Amino acid sequence: RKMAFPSGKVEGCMVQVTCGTTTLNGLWLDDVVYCPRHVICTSEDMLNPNYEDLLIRKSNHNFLVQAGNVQLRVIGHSMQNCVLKLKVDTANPKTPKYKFVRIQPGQTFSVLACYNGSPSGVYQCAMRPNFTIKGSFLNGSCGSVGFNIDYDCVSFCYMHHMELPTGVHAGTDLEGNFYGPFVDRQTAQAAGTDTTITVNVLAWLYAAVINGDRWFLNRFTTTLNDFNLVAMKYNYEPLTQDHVDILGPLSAQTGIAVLDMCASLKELLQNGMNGRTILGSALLEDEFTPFDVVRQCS
Amino acid sequence: SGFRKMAFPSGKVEGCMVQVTCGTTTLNGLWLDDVVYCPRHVICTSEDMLNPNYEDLLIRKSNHNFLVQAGNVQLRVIGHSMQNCVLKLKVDTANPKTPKYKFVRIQPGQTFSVLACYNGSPSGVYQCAMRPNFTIKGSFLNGSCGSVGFNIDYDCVSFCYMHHMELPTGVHAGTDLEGNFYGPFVDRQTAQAAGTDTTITVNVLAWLYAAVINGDRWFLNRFTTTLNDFNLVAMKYNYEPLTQDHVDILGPLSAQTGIAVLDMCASLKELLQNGMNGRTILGSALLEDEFTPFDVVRQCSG
Ligand SMILES: *[C@H](O)[C@H](C[C@@H]1CCNC1=O)NC(=O)[C@H](CC(C)C)NC(=O)OCC1CCC(F)(F)CC1
Ligand SMILES: *[C@H](O)[C@H](C[C@@H]1CCNC1=O)NC(=O)[C@H](CC(C)C)NC(=O)OCC1CCC(F)(F)CC1
Repeated sequence: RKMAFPSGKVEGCMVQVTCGTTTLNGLWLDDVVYCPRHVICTSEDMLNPNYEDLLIRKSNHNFLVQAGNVQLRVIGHSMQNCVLKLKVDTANPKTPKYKFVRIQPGQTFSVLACYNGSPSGVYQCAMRPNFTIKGSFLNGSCGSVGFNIDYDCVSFCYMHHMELPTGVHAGTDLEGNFYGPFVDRQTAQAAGTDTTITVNVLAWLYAAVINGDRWFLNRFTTTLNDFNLVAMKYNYEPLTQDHVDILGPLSAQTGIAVLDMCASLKELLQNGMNGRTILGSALLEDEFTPFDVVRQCS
Repeated sequence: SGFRKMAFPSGKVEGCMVQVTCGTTTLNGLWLDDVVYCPRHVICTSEDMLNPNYEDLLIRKSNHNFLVQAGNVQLRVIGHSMQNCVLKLKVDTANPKTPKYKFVRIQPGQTFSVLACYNGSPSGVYQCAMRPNFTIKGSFLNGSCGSVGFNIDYDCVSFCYMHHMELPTGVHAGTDLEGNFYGPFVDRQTAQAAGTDTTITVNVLAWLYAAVINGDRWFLNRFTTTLNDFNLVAMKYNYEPLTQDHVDILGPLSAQTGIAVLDMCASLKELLQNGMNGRTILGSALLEDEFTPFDVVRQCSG
């Protein structure tokens, strides 16, 4: 089961930010609201926006920030890469313990999808190898955030900025740097060739074994390098020795050596699944990490 | 592709989760106003689990036997009663985080969010579909009982599920918040069989409407059917028969696409009888049955 983190600590931070006729979401931590800087653009700016030039011309009173029924007074603003930081006169009392992190491709995070500053859904996503995410984001979702929770600390890793023509999504970390080669201008942008997160597929196969599903296993083994040759042929990410180590606990628990599971996955890539399904799925799932699988077995 | 299982934000429910302990048995409870709701089998020992005498077990209990805690803070119990398979513990403090709420009993095919909890602490949130045999495919471990399933409409939380047990096949069973089990199950430590599962027809039809909304409509044909005729055919392919309520909840998607429900039923009947023929719908040769008409509207139209 693809499981998201409980979203309560993040819901208490979502606000609505408006400039002119553009409305999106902001993240209110302490006395600062973070949001995508493209809220300051008009239609006639969106194609090549000189954001520093646009921002020096804005006044504090041009930003309308609403937390529920309350308006928050903006008392200063600055820009950090693609994120606007609005200083407000009030501290958010619901601010959790938090940090800002930049996640690696193949890592997963929960998305709290918001519209008009109101949370609407929560779901799990992975940072794709090509630095897109396969999200569910509609108009007005910008400023929705992705996060992980460790103990009582919320680690914010993603803020939503745009959709690509293929229907996948792109955004930044909370320092405002995009993941991937994307730019916050209103243009049709393609991503690099995506690849499949091999260590995650292996984690998921182990999960299927842990739940009594093992039709895809076989008697064979493979070397790491020979596996990686076939993996790259099928546009799967290479498996590193650190990946093999990370899979150690699932390997121990199931009694199935990592390179044995690699030989199972090699068979599935070359032979297909031929009708069969694994954990309900007709496709190999690659948005469960080893940690995710273990968190949900313990 | 295009669609994913999306849960409701869990914060309003997180603010109601507590733990309820009898002896060394700890499970989760739901604290709303000055009442805590939880599975009655918290009052059981292992010697009593094969066929507990819940009525006698409850007479032996007093208020001071129940440890209710929000985090590490004890909530004093001032009354107790049993309603079907749920224990209702009156407490001396009204939960200040109580949302607007209602208790609803859902129908098979309906989806809901589960906030999986252990020792009163949330671990994760995910969407579940109530199968036609009244089981769900949850991710529940020991200590998860009392976790709840819910939907959120406006600012109102509709609680529909409380978790009680696992079946030999690995699926899960539970009650509504009035303590009435979904399906033929009972809260005893015994092996119980779920009915053979079937495919959720109304959700498959929702999925076909979703495909049409997205411009994927090769499968629409020029014919219609009666509901009875479709139901008789559908049963032969292990699809659930449609109810009048199912026809009604497809109303909004029917109006959005202009395709009458019974016309879509005729298109589905042809897929069942003739198969996909190596074709796909929304990228898959498999028909999805875990997205309700409401789920589809939420993700197509927001
Ligand atoms: C912010 O709410 C919004 C979110 C997207 C709208 C629909 N789904 C989304 O995720 N973001 C934007 O509108 C950006 C703003 C730019 C200044 C970055 N633009 C955008 O996402 O454009 C969408 C594509 C659609 C296809 C296309 F070819 F026309 C090019 C742009
Ligand atoms: C409450 O936390 C717990 C939840 C289950 C533990 C593991 N996964 C779960 O969903 N519920 C129980 O332990 C119930 C208690 C009874 C009084 C209802 N018992 C139970 O779920 O038993 C599981 C079955 C498994 C198949 C079997 F044949 F072995 C018979 C017992």
